[PDB]
This record gives sequence, C-alpha cells and structure tokens, in this order.
Amino acid sequence: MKQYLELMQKVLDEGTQKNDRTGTGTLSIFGHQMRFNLQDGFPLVTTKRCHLRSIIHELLWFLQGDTNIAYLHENNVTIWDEWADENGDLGPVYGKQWRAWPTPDGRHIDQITTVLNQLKNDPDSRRIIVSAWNVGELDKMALAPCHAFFQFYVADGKLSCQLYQRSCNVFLGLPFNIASYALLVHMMAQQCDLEVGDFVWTGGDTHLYSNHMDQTHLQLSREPRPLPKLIIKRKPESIFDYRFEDFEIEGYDPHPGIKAPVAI
Amino acid sequence: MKQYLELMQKVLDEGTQKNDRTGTGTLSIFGHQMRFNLQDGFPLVTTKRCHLRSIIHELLWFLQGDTNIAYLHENNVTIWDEWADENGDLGPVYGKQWRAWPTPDGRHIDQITTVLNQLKNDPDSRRIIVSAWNVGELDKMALAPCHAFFQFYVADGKLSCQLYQRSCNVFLGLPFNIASYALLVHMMAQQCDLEVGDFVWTGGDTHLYSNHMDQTHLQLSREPRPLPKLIIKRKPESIFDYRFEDFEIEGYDPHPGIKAPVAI
Ligand SMILES: C#CCN(Cc1ccc2[nH]c(N)nc(=O)c2c1)c1ccc(C(=O)N[C@@H](CCC(=O)O)C(=O)O)cc1
Ligand SMILES: C#CCN(Cc1ccc2[nH]c(N)nc(=O)c2c1)c1ccc(C(=O)N[C@@H](CCC(=O)O)C(=O)O)cc1
Ligand SMILES: *c1cc(=O)[nH]c(=O)n1[C@H]1C[C@H](O)[C@@H](COP(=O)(O)O)O1
Ligand SMILES: *c1cc(=O)[nH]c(=O)n1[C@H]1C[C@H](O)[C@@H](COP(=O)(O)O)O1
Repeated sequence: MKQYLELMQKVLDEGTQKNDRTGTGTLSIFGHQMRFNLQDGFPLVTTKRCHLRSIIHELLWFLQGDTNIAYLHENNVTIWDEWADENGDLGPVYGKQWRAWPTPDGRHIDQITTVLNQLKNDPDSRRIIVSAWNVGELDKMALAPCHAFFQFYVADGKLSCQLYQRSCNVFLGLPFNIASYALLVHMMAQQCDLEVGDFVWTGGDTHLYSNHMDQTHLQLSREPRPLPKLIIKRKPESIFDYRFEDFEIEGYDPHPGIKAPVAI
Repeated sequence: MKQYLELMQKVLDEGTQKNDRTGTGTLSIFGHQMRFNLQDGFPLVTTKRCHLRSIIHELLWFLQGDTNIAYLHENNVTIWDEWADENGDLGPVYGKQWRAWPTPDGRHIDQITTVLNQLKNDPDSRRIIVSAWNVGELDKMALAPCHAFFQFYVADGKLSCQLYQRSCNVFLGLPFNIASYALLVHMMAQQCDLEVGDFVWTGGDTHLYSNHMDQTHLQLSREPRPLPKLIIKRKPESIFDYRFEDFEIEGYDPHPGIKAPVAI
C-alpha cells in the first residue's frame, strides 16, 4: 500500500541505527501515524503476499480470551511458538486482558463486552477503549504487548478505530497488525449495525531490522495493486461467534511473497 | 503556535458535529499527530496568555502521587475544583497510577521510577512507558484520564516523548497538556543527563466545544510570537525533588487572554 511503502522509505532515509534487545540492530524512527479509509478497501499489503489464515485465527483466539497456543496449533498457526512455554502458555497476554482484566480486588473486566455495550448504548462516548497494557501483569507475560491500546469512535454512523503500537517491526509485523485490526473494525461494525470508517495506526518505535535491508529494497520496487474487499458470509449471534469460514477476501492479487527471518 | 493553530483550523475544516457527555455539543475529528522540537523553544501558546503557575504546580502534584486538591489549593490553583468531592479527593487518578499502580497480587508499581531506571540503564528499550489508563480502577476515578499513555525514546543522546490523549478539548486543555509534558521531558532529560528531543502529541477524539467557536476564531486571527525559553536553575537529587522556584520562563510575550467556559 502507498502509506505502508512511504513509511518503509521513511525508515530507510531517516532511521537511526539502534542496538536492540535481540542484538540484531535496527533503523529506527519514533512517532508516526497513518490513516486507512476502510471504504476504499481492505488494507492488506499487495506488494507481497500476506497470509490471512494466521491473521484471522489469532484475532479469533484473542476474542476467546485464550492465552494458550493450543488453539493456534489445531489450525496450523505457528506465529507464537518461539515465545510459548513448555505448556503452550504465553502468560496473561492480549486475550486475557481483553476478556478478563484483573482488578486489584479480585474482579475481572470484560473490555470487549464493555466496548460493545458502549457502541450500542453510548456511541458518542470518548472512553470506548481496550487496553492490553496491564502494568501489574507485564512481568508474567512472555512478551510485552506491541499493539497495546486502541480506541473506537463513531461519527455519521461510521465506526473508526485508532491503534497505538509502541513497538513495530515494519517488514514482518506491521502488515499483520493492520489487517488484524481492520478486520476487528468490520466485525464490530457488523455487530453494531454501523458502517466502517477509518483505521488510524499510530506507532512509537517504528523500525526495520538490519537483516531485512534486501527484502525491504525488493518490496520498495514493486508497484502496489488495487486493494481487495472483505466479505463476511454470516452475521453471528455475537462478536464471539465468528468462524474462519465466515470471511472472504475478494480481488486480492498480490506480488510474490518475500521471505525473511524473525527476531526473537 | 503554528502546529496548534493548524490543528484548530483542521477541526473547524473537517470536524463533525457531535453530542457529548457534558451535553454541550462539539465539533470533532478523530486521529491527529503533531511534533514539537523542544530545541526550538518551550511550546507555550502565545496566541493567548497562559499561566505557568497552574501547569507547574499540577505536574509537581502528579509526581508526588497526590490525588487530593489540598496541595493545589495551598498554591492557589483551582483547575480541578469542579471534580473533587467533599473531602477534596478525585479518586485514584494520574498521580496515583503514575506512582503506585495497584497489581492483582498486592504489589504497587512506581512507573516514574521504573522509567528513570530504564532511561539510564536501557535507553534503547521499546517498553519505556507510563500508563494512567487503569481499567480496573476507572470506576473510582472522578474523571477518566484524558492524557492516558506516554512513551519515551532516546536517539542521538536526545530524549523524546509521545503522548496519546484519548480525548482533547483543543481550546482549554491542550495548551496546558502540551506545556505540562514538555516540562516533564525537560525534567527527565536533566536527571538522565540527556538533551531534549521531540514531544509528539497524538490525539483520539480531538474536539472544540460549540460554545468556544468565537474564542477560537479570535485566536486564529493572531500571529504566533517567538517561543519562550525554559531555564532550570537547579539539578535536584531526584525527579521528585523539584520546586516551583527552580523553573524560569523567559521571553514570554503573549497576546491577551481569551476566557472560555469549562465543560464539567
Ligand atoms: C504482528 C504480528 C503477529 N506476530 C507475532 C510477533 C511476535 C514477536 C515479534 N518479534 C519481532 N521481532 N518481530 C515481529 O514481527 C514479531 C511478531 C507475527 C509472528 C510471525 C510473523 C511471520 O513470521 N510472518 C511470516 C509468515 C509466517 C506464517 O504465516 O507461517 C511472513 O513472512 O509473512 C508475523 C507476525
Ligand atoms: C489540561 C488540564 C488541566 N485541567 C483539568 C481538566 C479537567 C476537565 C476538563 N473538562 C473539559 N471539558 N475540558 C478540559 O480541558 C478539562 C480539563 C484544566 C482545568 C481547567 C482549566 C481552566 O479553567 N482554564 C482557565 C484558567 C483557570 C485557572 O487559572 O484556574 C483558562 O482560561 O485557561 C485548564 C485546565
Ligand atoms: C510485537 C508483536 C506485534 O504484533 N507486532 C510487532 O511489530 N511486534 C514486534 C516489535 C519488535 O519488532 C519486536 C520486539 O519488541 P520489544 O523488544 O519487546 O520492544 O516485536
Ligand atoms: C481532560 C483533562 C485534560 O488534561 N485535558 C483535556 O483536554 N481533557 C478534556 C477531554 C474532554 O474534553 C473532557 C473529559 O470528558 P470525557 O471523559 O472525554 O467525556 O476534558
């Protein structure tokens, strides 16, 4: 996508070389924002082929309030294998925080249910937010939440959403994150009888790992193709009742996939 | 300021009329980001007179982990009066979360200290974050946190900070918010022997109240003057040891003030 490629070029041209936790090294910039009008099409990168199966199943896994990769394995998803323990658990990550944020007094908060009820009963609210950044449980998580906090918005019957990603791997993670959230927006909109609006992505440490330079340069020469369209085959009883078989990506003609190692 | 005035013009040009909690009515846009190079000068609005007295005392109050307005009162600052109860309490708001975020296992995390330790020992970390958005205690707060999340970054020996403000009252609150955080960066930088970098402001529901339109247009007809200079006269033992007297703002020649009502 245009916005995406522009960010890549920006990182290359303005990035500062930074030594990081993985000891790999990165070209890094701080503070960036991009908007995706969802009416124009599903923001799925076409400059390289993206794997929808992994994107969809992970999101359904989140809404389940699940933190064990068992589910992902049943569906041949391995994106979280490098961080799961001997038993497949990742600690109280995303899923746990979304569906059952632990209060100091022992109670639990279902942020998704709250959001649904807010969108349905009080759309003008400026407090429709879901946070995965539970300071009190960060030590128990296998990896700190990258896409840590998001806010919904409603105007003229359209549902928008802004995501704050504290850390971003432009080449590997960013394409996955965009599509994942854009998908959530569509699911929320359908469940709340609202049209889709804009997906606003805001990031903190936006970077490109040194060992991805060639891949990036290759992708930057490929002209972006028209954006695909998402089709939701069925309207479930609730936001928690979606199945992988309910989504269709029409008109997705991407360029060949580009391989690159992951940093652990 | 240029960025500030341009934001106001954007809200007016692309804002949607929207009803709100206070029952006042607002013009609103969702998603915005602007950057302030702190080396250029202290980002204090000159198109209208602002009063440091309240900005500084509030920040010091925050750092103390204080949530009762008694302190503010002793120093003749009334900005928070309308939301405090009979005992002057506001609930576990900013100060409390910053200095003692409650964990489910009985612990309390001092986010400010954690950040200081990170800036010195691991400045390349992509997790240097302070969050006031405590989902589990929002119900005990007098008002949900507007400026609820911020991340620090270091590059070229300069300290930058990005703030995510979920809700923003462009005319009243923003001028305070910008100066408050720019001040925090200066204090942090001095304590970590770093230079000041950029303050990146990101907003969710950025709006202007219907009853602030004339004030807004009056301000827009003014030419921004040179930015003031911040002079810290002392280097305290810790970030929690600063006093009002330690700060000196010079070169501040602002336009006349423009009074406007606060939405409760
Ligand atoms: C974001 C996010 C979720 N995640 C989780 C996640 C967790 C830690 C991380 N750590 C680092 N350094 N970078 C990441 O992008 C990253 C991503 C992802 C995990 C793997 C792939 C990945 O390797 N992509 C392959 C396809 C693999 C497959 O489908 O089997 C690709 O080349 O596209 C992408 C995203
Ligand atoms: C941000 C922040 C902190 N806050 C707290 C705070 C709490 C609730 C809010 N509610 C609304 N609707 N808008 C706000 O900006 C807002 C701000 C502020 C509160 C009041 C003033 C204010 O009254 N401004 C007057 C000066 C009054 C004085 O000197 O005491 C002005 O004319 O500017 C500024 C900031
Ligand atoms: C985390 C998970 C995700 O969905 N998307 C991402 O981009 N990431 C990345 C960010 C960074 O590349 C790597 C490590 O982050 P950190 O060292 O813990 O700060 O994961
Ligand atoms: C809150 C506190 C501050 O620092 N600055 C701000 O702009 N605000 C504003 C946001 C909004 O106008 C009002 C809070 O109302 P709500 O919770 O968003 O409904 O104060």
